[PDB]
Amino acid sequence: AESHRLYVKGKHLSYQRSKRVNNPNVSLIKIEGVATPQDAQFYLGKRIAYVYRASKEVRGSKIRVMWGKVTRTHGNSGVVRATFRNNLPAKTFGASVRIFLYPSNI
Amino acid sequence: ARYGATSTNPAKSASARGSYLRVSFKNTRETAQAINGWELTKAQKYLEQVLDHQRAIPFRRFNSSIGRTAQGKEFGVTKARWPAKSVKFVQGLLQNAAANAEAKGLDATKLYVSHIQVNQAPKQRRRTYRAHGRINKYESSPSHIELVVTEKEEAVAKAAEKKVVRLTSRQRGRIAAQKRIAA
Amino acid sequence: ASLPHPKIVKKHTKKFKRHHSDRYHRVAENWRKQKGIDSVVRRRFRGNISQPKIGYGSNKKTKFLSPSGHKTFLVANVKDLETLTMHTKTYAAEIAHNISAKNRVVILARAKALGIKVTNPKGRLAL
Amino acid sequence: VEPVVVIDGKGHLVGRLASVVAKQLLNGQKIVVVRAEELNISGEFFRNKLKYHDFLRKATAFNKTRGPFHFRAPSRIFYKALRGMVSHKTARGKAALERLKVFEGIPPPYDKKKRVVVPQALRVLRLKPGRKYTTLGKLSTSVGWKYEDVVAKLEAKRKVSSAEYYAKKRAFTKKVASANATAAESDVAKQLAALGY
Amino acid sequence: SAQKAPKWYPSEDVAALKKTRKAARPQKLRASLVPGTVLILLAGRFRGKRVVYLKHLEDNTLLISGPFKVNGVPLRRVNARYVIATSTKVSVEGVNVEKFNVEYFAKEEIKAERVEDQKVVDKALIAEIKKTPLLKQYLSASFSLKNGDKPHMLKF
RNA sequence: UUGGCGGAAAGGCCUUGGGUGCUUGCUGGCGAAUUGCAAUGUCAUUUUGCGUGGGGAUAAAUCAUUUGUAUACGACUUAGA
RNA sequence: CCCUGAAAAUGGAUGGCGCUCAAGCGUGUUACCUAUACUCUACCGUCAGGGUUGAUAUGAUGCCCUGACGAGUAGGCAGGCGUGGAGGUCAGUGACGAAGCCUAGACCGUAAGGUCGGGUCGAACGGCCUCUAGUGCAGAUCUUGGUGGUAGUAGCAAAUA
RNA sequence: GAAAUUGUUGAAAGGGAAGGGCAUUUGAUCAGACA
Repeated sequence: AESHRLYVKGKHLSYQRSKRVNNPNVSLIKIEGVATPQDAQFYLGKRIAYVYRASKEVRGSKIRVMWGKVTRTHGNSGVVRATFRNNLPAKTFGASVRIFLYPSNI
Repeated sequence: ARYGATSTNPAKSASARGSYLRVSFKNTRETAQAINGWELTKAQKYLEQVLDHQRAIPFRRFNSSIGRTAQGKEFGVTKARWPAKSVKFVQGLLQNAAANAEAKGLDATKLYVSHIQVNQAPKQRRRTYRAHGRINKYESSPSHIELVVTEKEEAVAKAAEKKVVRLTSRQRGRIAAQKRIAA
Repeated sequence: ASLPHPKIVKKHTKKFKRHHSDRYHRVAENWRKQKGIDSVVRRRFRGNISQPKIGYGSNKKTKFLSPSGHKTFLVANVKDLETLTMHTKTYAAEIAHNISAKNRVVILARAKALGIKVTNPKGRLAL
Repeated sequence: VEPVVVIDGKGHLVGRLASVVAKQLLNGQKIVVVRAEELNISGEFFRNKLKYHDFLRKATAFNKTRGPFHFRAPSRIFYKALRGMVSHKTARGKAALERLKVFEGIPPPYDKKKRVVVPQALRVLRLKPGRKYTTLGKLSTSVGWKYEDVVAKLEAKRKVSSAEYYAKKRAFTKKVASANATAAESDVAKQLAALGY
Repeated sequence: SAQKAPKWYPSEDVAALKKTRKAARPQKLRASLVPGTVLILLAGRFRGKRVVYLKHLEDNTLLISGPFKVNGVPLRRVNARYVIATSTKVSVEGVNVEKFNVEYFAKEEIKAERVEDQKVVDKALIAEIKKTPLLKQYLSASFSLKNGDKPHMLKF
């Protein structure tokens, strides 16, 4: 077909942060669609991957990845939390975000 | 000997120190930078045009509260002067080197200045009378001149890398599908 | 060629600079518990430097270990080398800077006849 | 939830429609408010013009320039109040403000193209009936916006060079209806509405 | 002796490990996975390739193949957690299965031992396949996440 | 390629007449494996540079000189095969 | 609750935008966010209690086990780090390059500081146990010497040329 | 033959300062580890 995608689309909103002090270790998820804490419960445990593109090729690719995962409901909305191996990079507040479907349970 | 940080083949090269020159340092800076990167033979024609308010030495760094001109305009600048004394030196060395290039047996239509630097050379103490019996200094900044005239050359070519490839077993057996399929 | 220790965690990898160092040319980066009554670094406020304190020590197990996991040891001459003989997995050597080149290769050589790793075999190599 | 997003201000509430579009934003949602001259606001027309009135005197003494610029132009306005809510003075800011355009009246690369609304920011569901309200339309005029009538002409237009897009999209879709019941009792169409559809 | 030398020189003994209490038990799978199921392989070379669950191995693995005649899907190990178990169900009455184990996949091109096992297994699948309808097709086509797709919903 | 529409930033939209593919509208037959149990598993669209090859064109400006409706100096305003 | 009463000087401040069956006021119900606080675990330290001479491996001021505590100016105590020289020691390093100096090269220590790679250089100098001191600097309108930005600037214009 | 402080060169950044903290990203640079 034309579609391949056997990830859910969705965005890097934040750091956890209080009004004036932020915590790069935790990140926040706008899963495109998911509006409640339930809807989020599905995507706990499911993996994430901010993909992006360096100029200088490594390692054989132009393309890099940081391996989430999703870990909990953040308050009302099924924003969710979202350690990653490496902390996402801020410039990323507003960047697209691959929730996957593995560590599956269906 | 022992010049600044050069970056060229000395076999096709000629150099020259004045030194302890009493011409002003902030002025000579400006003429030397203006000529830097030149085709030697043009450069001398450029400096002859200066003297001579025909065309100017564009002041870039040591240029504050200099006045402006239309001569510019040529260098994307408002502020520029005609510092004879600076030039006279700079073309007294350019003379020095094109004779220093001719006993090495370099082609005089190529040479070009590659590296030219001027420095604060040591001062020349003097003194002055200020109101109320105050003596100040009244120091002449002198200059250490030095240009490396060079035969210009072409391109390089490229050559490097050797871009060694360290990739995976998963990665091999994608590339494999690839030339098996198409190519 | 290690003794299967824990993980070598360091705590605070970054250098502890001295407050001001950047701003001054007079005030070294060498560390200085500030004594100022105004000081923002003393009153640790946010939002400045951390000051060095206990706290940051490093597990007793992995103290004084290269990453390899060996502790290094200063070896001026070959007698010197021959206390490490036994403890190759725990200790290591490092040849002193103030050795001639002819007396290095000797120590170098003496190293390997006994398994021992040195952490500066580069030294002063005529290469 | 898309790459772009064409809102039609009309029946809005600066104010509220206001946010949402700044929020969005900070979440990568290129947006493009149009029409606008037909914004809206709580409060009897008079005010607001009073309201307006100020953010006008506030100057800079010592050089009326270099000071707080009072735009007029519905657009700009919306803008502003949008803005105010997007921390500019940083980068993430800005990288925000770009994403957002804005015009009074649906020009081209949009008159095409569809548009939407923002319920939670519609007068008509916020307010209670009886409360007076505005119309950035007037407002802008009134504090001097040369161009409201040049829009209001290019409106008369495109409310047509539309309609007649329409009475043509609609005599189509209708035959498709009088040629869509011949084939459907078909076999394909009964299994279907068992799965649904 | 640049440096002196300690008194204490550690021991170089390496210890034994403490007697430990972690016995390996048998994986309890999620309940959807019954031999005779279509799966959907969520990753790998075959990401999205709808496939048929045949046997549970001991290494917890899933032995699956599509019907290689269908769809490119050979007999292959696959991990539970990279797989969506759906509803549909062939019967998997007639399949050998018992020859397949962890030693059969030992990275100790192709094998003809492995090629023959593909044909035998497939001929029993293909039969119970041609029972239902359009199923042969559903196995061929790759699964995907379209516009307005909501897994959470999407009851698999 | 026929013919039309559009200037609010048109830079797009519709339509005829052909040239030709693929057609999952229904039925088949080969191939896919070893990318070894997952690793984004790379198929977008930015701007620029260096040469082969198909059409086209064949200039100003600045300085210096000069004027004074101009002018602290730059700028301005004119003049000049 | 609104309103009048309600007048001060740059422009403007419920923090801002803005908000009107609120994003206002009063009250009630939940969910939710988040401090170096609380709970749990790791690591550091101090302090308290304990256990271990059997020779025979390495420290009995050692090796262990258990617990609770950790903010600090003035101030007190403690353990270290470094520098000049002195007794002892390693038959220590060294013209096959000591000291010094430069090094967005490495390693060690919480740190003071240590060690080493590379360059520069040319004659002496380190660990260790200990004695001893004219012993550690950012500040004193500190001293002495040097050098900046200021700046190619102020300006070099009285006495007819 | 140190620093201030200058001069080429090379790399980089810069919308009314600069510098510093935690955190990653990219660019340059390097240690060890593997046998």
